[PDB]
Amino acid sequence: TDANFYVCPPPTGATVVQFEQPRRCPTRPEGQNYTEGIAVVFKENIAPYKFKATMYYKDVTVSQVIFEDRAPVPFEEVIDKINAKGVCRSTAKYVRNNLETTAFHRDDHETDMELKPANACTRTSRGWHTTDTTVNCIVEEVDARSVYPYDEFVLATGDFVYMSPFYGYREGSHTEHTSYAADRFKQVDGFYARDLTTKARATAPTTRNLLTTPKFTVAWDWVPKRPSVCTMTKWQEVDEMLRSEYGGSFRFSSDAISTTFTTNLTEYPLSRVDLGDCIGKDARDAMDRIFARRYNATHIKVGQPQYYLANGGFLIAYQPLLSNTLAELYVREHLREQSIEFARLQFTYNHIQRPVNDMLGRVAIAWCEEQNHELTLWNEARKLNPNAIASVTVGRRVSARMLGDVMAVSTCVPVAADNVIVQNSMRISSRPGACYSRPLVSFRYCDQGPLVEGQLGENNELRLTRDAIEPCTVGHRRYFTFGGGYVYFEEYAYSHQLSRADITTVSTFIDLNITMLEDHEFVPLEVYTRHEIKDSGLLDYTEVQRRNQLHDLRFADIDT
Amino acid sequence: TDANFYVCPPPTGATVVQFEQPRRCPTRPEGQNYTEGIAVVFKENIAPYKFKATMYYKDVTVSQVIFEDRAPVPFEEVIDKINAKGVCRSTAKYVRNNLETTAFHRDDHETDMELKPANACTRTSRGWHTTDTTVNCIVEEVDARSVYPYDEFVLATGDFVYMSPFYGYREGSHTEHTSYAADRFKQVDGFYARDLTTKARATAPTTRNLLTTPKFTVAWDWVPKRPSVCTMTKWQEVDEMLRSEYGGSFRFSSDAISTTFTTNLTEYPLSRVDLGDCIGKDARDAMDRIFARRYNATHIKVGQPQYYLANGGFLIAYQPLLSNTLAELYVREHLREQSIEFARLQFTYNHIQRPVNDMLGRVAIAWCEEQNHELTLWNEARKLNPNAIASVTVGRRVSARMLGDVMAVSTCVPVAADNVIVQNSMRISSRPGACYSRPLVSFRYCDQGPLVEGQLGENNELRLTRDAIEPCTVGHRRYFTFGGGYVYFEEYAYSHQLSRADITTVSTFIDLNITMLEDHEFVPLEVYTRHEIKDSGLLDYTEVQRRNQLHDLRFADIDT
Amino acid sequence: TDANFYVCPPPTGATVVQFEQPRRCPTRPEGQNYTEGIAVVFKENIAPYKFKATMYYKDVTVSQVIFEDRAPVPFEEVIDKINAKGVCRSTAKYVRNNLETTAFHRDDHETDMELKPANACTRTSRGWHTTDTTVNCIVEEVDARSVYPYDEFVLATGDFVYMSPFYGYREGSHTEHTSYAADRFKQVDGFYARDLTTKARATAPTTRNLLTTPKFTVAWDWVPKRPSVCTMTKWQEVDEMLRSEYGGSFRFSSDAISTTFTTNLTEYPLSRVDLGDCIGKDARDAMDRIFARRYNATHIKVGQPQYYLANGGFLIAYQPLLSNTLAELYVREHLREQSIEFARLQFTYNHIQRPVNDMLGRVAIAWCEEQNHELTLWNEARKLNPNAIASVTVGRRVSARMLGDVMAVSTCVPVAADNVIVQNSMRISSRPGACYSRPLVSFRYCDQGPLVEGQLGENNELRLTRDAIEPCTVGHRRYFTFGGGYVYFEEYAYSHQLSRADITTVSTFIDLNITMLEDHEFVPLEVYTRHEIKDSGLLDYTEVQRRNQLHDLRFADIDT
Ligand SMILES: *[C@@H]1O[C@H](CO)[C@@H](O[C@@H]2O[C@H](CO)[C@@H](O[C@@H]3O[C@H](CO)[C@@H](O)[C@H](O)[C@@H]3O)[C@H](O)[C@H]2NC(C)=O)[C@H](O)[C@H]1NC(C)=O
Ligand SMILES: *[C@@H]1O[C@H](CO)[C@@H](O[C@@H]2O[C@H](CO)[C@@H](O[C@@H]3O[C@H](CO)[C@@H](O)[C@H](O)[C@@H]3O)[C@H](O)[C@H]2NC(C)=O)[C@H](O)[C@H]1NC(C)=O
Ligand SMILES: *[C@@H]1O[C@H](CO)[C@@H](O[C@@H]2O[C@H](CO)[C@@H](O[C@@H]3O[C@H](CO)[C@@H](O)[C@H](O)[C@@H]3O)[C@H](O)[C@H]2NC(C)=O)[C@H](O)[C@H]1NC(C)=O
Ligand SMILES: *[C@@H]1O[C@H](CO)[C@@H](O[C@@H]2O[C@H](CO)[C@@H](O)[C@H](O)[C@H]2NC(C)=O)[C@H](O)[C@H]1NC(C)=O
Ligand SMILES: *[C@@H]1O[C@H](CO)[C@@H](O[C@@H]2O[C@H](CO)[C@@H](O)[C@H](O)[C@H]2NC(C)=O)[C@H](O)[C@H]1NC(C)=O
Ligand SMILES: *[C@@H]1O[C@H](CO)[C@@H](O[C@@H]2O[C@H](CO)[C@@H](O)[C@H](O)[C@H]2NC(C)=O)[C@H](O)[C@H]1NC(C)=O
Ligand SMILES: *[C@@H]1O[C@H](CO)[C@@H](O)[C@H](O)[C@H]1NC(C)=O
Ligand SMILES: *[C@@H]1O[C@H](CO)[C@@H](O)[C@H](O)[C@H]1NC(C)=O
Ligand SMILES: *[C@@H]1O[C@H](CO)[C@@H](O)[C@H](O)[C@H]1NC(C)=O
Ligand SMILES: *[C@@H]1O[C@H](CO)[C@@H](O)[C@H](O)[C@H]1NC(C)=O
Ligand SMILES: *[C@@H]1O[C@H](CO)[C@@H](O)[C@H](O)[C@H]1NC(C)=O
Ligand SMILES: *[C@@H]1O[C@H](CO)[C@@H](O)[C@H](O)[C@H]1NC(C)=O
Repeated sequence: TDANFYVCPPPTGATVVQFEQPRRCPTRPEGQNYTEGIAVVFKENIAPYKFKATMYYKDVTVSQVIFEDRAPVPFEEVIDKINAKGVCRSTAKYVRNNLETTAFHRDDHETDMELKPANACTRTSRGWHTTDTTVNCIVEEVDARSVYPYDEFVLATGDFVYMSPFYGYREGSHTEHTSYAADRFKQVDGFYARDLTTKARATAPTTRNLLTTPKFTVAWDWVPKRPSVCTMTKWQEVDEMLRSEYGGSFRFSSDAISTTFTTNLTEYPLSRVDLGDCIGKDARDAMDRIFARRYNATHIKVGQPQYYLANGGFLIAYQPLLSNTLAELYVREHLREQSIEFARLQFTYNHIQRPVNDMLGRVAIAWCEEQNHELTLWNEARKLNPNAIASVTVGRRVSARMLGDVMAVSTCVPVAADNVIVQNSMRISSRPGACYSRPLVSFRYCDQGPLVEGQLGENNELRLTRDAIEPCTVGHRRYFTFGGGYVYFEEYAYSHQLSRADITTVSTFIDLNITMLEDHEFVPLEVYTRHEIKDSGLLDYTEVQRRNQLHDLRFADIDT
Repeated sequence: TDANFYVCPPPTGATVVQFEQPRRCPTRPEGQNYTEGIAVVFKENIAPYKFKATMYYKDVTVSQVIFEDRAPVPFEEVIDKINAKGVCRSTAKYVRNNLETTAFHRDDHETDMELKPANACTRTSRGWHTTDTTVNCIVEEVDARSVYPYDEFVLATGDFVYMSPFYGYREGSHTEHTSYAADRFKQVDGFYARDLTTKARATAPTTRNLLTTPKFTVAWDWVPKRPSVCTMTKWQEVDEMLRSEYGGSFRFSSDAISTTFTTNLTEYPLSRVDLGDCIGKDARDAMDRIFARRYNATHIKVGQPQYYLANGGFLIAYQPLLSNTLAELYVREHLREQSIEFARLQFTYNHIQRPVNDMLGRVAIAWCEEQNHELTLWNEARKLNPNAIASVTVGRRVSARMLGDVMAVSTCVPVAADNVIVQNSMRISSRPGACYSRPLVSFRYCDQGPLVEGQLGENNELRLTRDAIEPCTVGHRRYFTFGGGYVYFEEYAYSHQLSRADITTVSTFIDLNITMLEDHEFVPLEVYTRHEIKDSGLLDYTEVQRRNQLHDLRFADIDT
Repeated sequence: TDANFYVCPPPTGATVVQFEQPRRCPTRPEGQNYTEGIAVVFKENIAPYKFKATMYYKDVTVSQVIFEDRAPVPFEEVIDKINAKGVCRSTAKYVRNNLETTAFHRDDHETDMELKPANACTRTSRGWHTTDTTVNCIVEEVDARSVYPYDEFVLATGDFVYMSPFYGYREGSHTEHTSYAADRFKQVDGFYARDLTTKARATAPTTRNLLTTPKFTVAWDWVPKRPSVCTMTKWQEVDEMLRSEYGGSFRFSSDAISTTFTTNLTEYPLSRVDLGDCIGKDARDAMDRIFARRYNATHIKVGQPQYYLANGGFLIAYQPLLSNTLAELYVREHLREQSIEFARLQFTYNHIQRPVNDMLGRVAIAWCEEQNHELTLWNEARKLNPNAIASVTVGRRVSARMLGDVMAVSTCVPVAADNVIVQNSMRISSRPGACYSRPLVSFRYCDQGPLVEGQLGENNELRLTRDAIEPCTVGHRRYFTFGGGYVYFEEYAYSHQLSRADITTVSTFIDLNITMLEDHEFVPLEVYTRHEIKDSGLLDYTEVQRRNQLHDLRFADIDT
């Protein structure tokens, strides 16, 4: 099948997903009162409120012989020139040398400028502009999001707006927080919106909020208030979890969680709050579902479900258990002492608790050791190729990059293969011997959209920048993934296209039945006379670690 | 033990091995009619036909003050001058400025040139040449291979010959395909071959084929026709496979396959073809072998073996099964409804099928999750060090590099440690402060062969190019693997050799009993006065990610 | 919790830890007699003798317009000027032009110089010096270590001293080995030590040894002799090990060992030496502990413990076992042949041994396959980030680097977060457009210690060199780990600090519930006019593999 191509834009940081790090596993099993049981960890219900905002700004530039800046759009212009007439004021106000100054579009007098779409293809971020000195008025319907505090919201651009999205002068608004004074905010009633693409005007009115930042103006529809919801959300249904008591604090460890939770040895009184009814059915029902799936025929339930507030804000709805084999030991000792309630007999018999502590202790330590093995390997992989790691973790193709020690993540735009065309030659005509490293591509986001240039990335990815150039060599032979197959190139010229089934795939880790042959180093004779480099394929880790050494030597030759 | 050294040449791409990529694992178990069973996936019997070909070409060059090219050897020269007299014509024909031109050897008149071996050590690719203007006639007995279509064959050099290896004017040849006209091909009958190493005219004649390409001439013995064989070959014996029905198509998943197969819900009528007897014994016998190994005491066979043609060309000889615990559920419900044949009772009871769908669903999803986890880690490792990844996958030391999105593979020549000698110093006398990074070595492929220079690579690998230079520091202390031990160097000078047992080994992932001590930086005093860089060992990933940053800054200083 | 920071100094190589490499797993199970049993592998008791030595040297330099070298401190100066008066001789003797020459401190006459601590903060390696021409007398109480041979000891600087630490003229000394003549060594009796920090002086005298090297003088207290101890030390308690006989040699394989051991098919007569009692209690007791933990209810002991001397110096105290299911097969055949002693019945019935050979064979091969998969991934990770890999392997934060094919290991100095202060801006004032890549930090090892400059590393690591510069862009937004949270920077200026819980954590490998949004590329307009690079975050693997390509192209433009 012809897989769809993807054009991943660089994330701006609106969504920064941090990723876990290794732990200090115990050298020997020291935690006392070890036990096994089911658990349903609940995360703080952040309640992400997503809405579509609208930014307004004007890019000012100077063409002398140098100075370029961005300015916001005043409220009267948004509500009258843009909202009603669908045009932008030619002039704009900015600051130069700490002095306010007025700007004129292409040294022309004040006139109205019509806003037109930035791209013909349909996109979530519609976008508009007046120009393709220069004062380009820009309007963009970017996305936005808020969280449980609802005190601030982040736009798609990544900049944070220090004001509640529900803020407003109407009743029931989030007036409790606003970092900007009244002169920088305004709310309009009976506001009618009109899409600049169609210009048909809204059918009914809806109050709209407006905010002016030092660099741009923002606006968004004002919803009254999202009704309250349960403060806890099921994060992960732990199929197997072990509780360990050490240092006056419980320690919950599991195989699929990759993290140890610490509590205070006391159950949270969930019955004293309304959450006892919300989580009372979300956790208890899940507990029985997990128990009836694999523990009904091998374990026995011990006591009622226990809720613990772990460090970091997580709530664990633990359910202690014990294997049937261990149950026989407890009942036998109970009969011996009697010469049944496992909730009380648990941990009472020290001679019975000591062996299980080591048995479960090794398992807990084993998980910690292997988890650290995967975490460190996974962490290094993130720094290597965050796109592949981010895509597999989120379950879908996604764009990502390292913003220091945290990962910024943002969805990619899929484009059908019918609109992607690979150029017949990757040789650059403006620089002999310095042609591109990957095939060039020309595509369009949609059938009616224009043809935008680009470059072929890794795993059907499309890059908007054709900057992947290299001192291109002689004897070049490379295969690049293109759709549901590969595009073969030779001597930096398109040779032909082949399907995915035309190449021997080593699918299983071990496949030693390869019909190999001793390759002969048939290199062109120009390598000995013209002294031009020969093809070496994608650089090896030791090669990049070696090429940079030559670079340092080259710099040394210059410093000398 | 003194392990053998290896000299891995760069593969030319004759054998390209694409490698699996991650999948879209289901978020929840949605596939219906889940079941467990044995399976023997069959790949199309490509039938690789390997034979030794022989290339003939002449390297033409000009000595003005510039122009070099390769030309083929005409047929009359191969069959008369080279085959009988064992000599090459001094003159050759090429093309310049779109005009055919003749070339003379060292501006001398036409004469006969004897072909001599290119190397003394016995190698599979024997090779011969006349010279060590200049017209060097070359003859090489490179390897070749063909596949199922038999319409083309690839030489060891990597270039493809668009003609069937069995092609010829004789009866029973593969005349159905040939991309070259009759003027470029010729077949000789009663041809006698004589090895230029011994001039031993053949004792028994064998017809020989000949082809002339735009760059070189090829020749090879013509075999009549390889007899037909079974069209399917056992690719992998799946010890545990799960079949899932979804979207009107089955889905076969396993733990060791790392790939999901899709079919058309209908068994291929294998009994209608001769393959029913070939696979009827190769698959059925393997099915019983796997079942009698681990499933005889815990599972029961359900129905006869089922053959399905999966997407991509694979044929899966599935054998549905079910655990004995699940069998009790089916028979119990059968007796309830009756108030036996599991092939008909399977999937009939929805209440019994629902829990197993979730049970096996997690297992299927678990395999997909971990497989994707390993695939990306493995794929990232391939781009890091394909030699180690290619060697472990194929089960033997192997050369490899990435030709874009596909990996080229070729064997390595093993050389005994007795013939490898490490130089007593890595300091370069032609460049102060810029000495090599790894030890230099001098070796010979054969005991009687000449001593060829080289450099020490990673894991006893021998590199023919001594280009691993770096700005060499002071206070250098490094260990390099050499044979069955290590070669210790100090201040870029050979210090001594130590065995593998002379260094503390971390054989178990976790080994915290290391007798460490707080190292003190006893850097030489010349670092503060001479300002020379101090030893830093092999560059850390963050260091290579930091050193390049300095390069751009250095370039910025130049662009200023 | 606010984790502690760490300042990791570069290891000098005093402790080198080689790490296992991939193996040649069998293609099919060929080993005969595969059995399953417990084992306790013993390593040679290296007996690391750690002691604190003391180096004495003087750094000589010339201030003309160039010549610098290090010289040792004579014995009379150490025992009289430094030991008694606590001062160093201003003059020193060095070699120049192959001629001994005298050096004076700052072209002054002969005078006494007082030794003062190098750092006010308390450290294990105290250190002292006279100066902060120039003759700086230095005294450092570095660490040292010796091993089983006790013929040589290595200092914290990594330099080896070819003399036994127990060497001396007194009775019971290790006079059997000394690579330095009498003129380079001296032992003082009744020596009184006085700490230069407090000129306290000794109350109880202790003999002190002294040795002079070509570059420095060493001294250390002479202990009579460490009494002998058991020659074997428990290295790893194997919970599951399989023995396989092949090629006239046993082959031991396990899951957690990652290495196959080869023996000579004959048990070592441990009862003939005293080790039969030391290991007789250490191995047998451990064997019963492992057996009583998991194998008591499923396996049966076969024969007495067997000790084998494996290749590499390891001793394996194997204990053959067999599952109860296999026991029934043996006893059943025994009864059939009778028409019990498992030690003699084992391997006697070939028909019973053949199936178990394949069963255990796949398990042994499976471990070898997965172990090789992890080894290469782990080895490739070591070359990427040895610090993270070294820390997890040793169980604690540790400094490490690659000294070629071996890894150097050393500890790190922990510093509390209270003494670490992050600078409010990472912008370099001496180089516009080339500001640092990571936040700068100022800290002190202790409260009373001085404030030393530094840079923030990865995972709370503190680097002493502020050389992590890069061409700093615009639109920069990065998060760096700092203590128990993150430090957010924008436009290379300190914005604010946030806790670890303020960022969404992807803890479980699969977390697809991310409240993602399509980020919009809001880039400053100066990118189009000033042509200044935009923020790209930490370089991707494909980016470093691409940025370096531009470097070669840039050099090609210089070479042109
Ligand atoms: C486990 O129990 C301990 C002890 O009760 C908890 O620590 C306590 O946490 C409370 C808040 O829940 C802290 O109160 C606050 O502290 C500071 C002043 O220290 C101030 O911001 C507020 O006015 C308020 O009083 C309290 O100080 C703290 N006590 C101690 C001794 O640490 C801890 O949170 C519990 N942990 C879990 C995971 O439940
Ligand atoms: C599952 O069944 C479907 C439907 O029968 C199979 O798709 C069909 O595959 C045949 C070849 O086996 C296609 O016929 C060929 O198609 C093209 C024109 O479309 C042309 O090259 C030939 O003249 C020939 O007719 C057929 O079009 C195609 N039908 C559809 C609807 O896709 C499919 O291959 C089966 N898959 C498996 C894994 O068995
Ligand atoms: C397995 O058995 C073989 C054969 O007995 C052992 O090899 C032998 O090892 C001894 C030392 O234990 C070698 O003796 C020494 O050899 C050299 C001269 O070759 C010299 O240094 C000494 O004078 C001494 O004689 C002996 O040569 C060697 N024999 C052979 C045939 O290689 C082997 O060590 C045993 N392996 C294990 C793991 O126990
Ligand atoms: C392990 O659990 C036992 C049983 O719950 C704990 O012993 C009890 O501790 C409570 C206080 O936590 C006392 O009131 C009881 O008298 C103790 N005994 C019994 C029989 O309940 C024990 O403290 C736990 N061990 C550790 C190390 O935390
Ligand atoms: C799961 O398997 C059942 C049983 O084979 C399928 O239901 C039968 O489908 C056949 C045609 O394939 C019909 O003739 C039968 O009447 C169906 N019912 C029974 C009781 O046999 C069912 O379609 C499969 N489920 C899915 C989702 O594909
Ligand atoms: C597997 O073990 C059996 C039993 O120890 C070995 O068979 C014995 O071999 C010895 C010599 O090594 C003979 O003296 C005995 O007569 C053999 N039989 C018995 C019952 O002890 C057998 O050699 C081993 N197999 C392999 C392949 O090493
Ligand atoms: C759980 O086990 C009980 C006791 O054997 C049994 O009655 C019940 O049906 C089982 N439930 C499931 C869902 O298997
Ligand atoms: C190819 O596979 C077959 C089994 O299908 C096996 O017997 C043979 O050894 C394999 N070839 C190689 C070279 O490993
Ligand atoms: C398989 O199981 C059957 C039924 O118990 C038994 O008769 C037969 O011997 C078993 N075969 C093997 C190879 O274990
Ligand atoms: C060394 O190993 C022993 C067991 O053999 C253990 O008790 C000890 O703690 C270990 N030492 C260190 C420093 O980890
Ligand atoms: C080991 O098993 C035996 C036999 O069932 C039993 O008597 C003994 O108590 C068990 N020992 C332990 C420590 O579980
Ligand atoms: C978020 O999690 C809920 C269950 O808590 C699930 O129903 C929903 O599909 C998840 N969202 C996504 C986008 O996967």
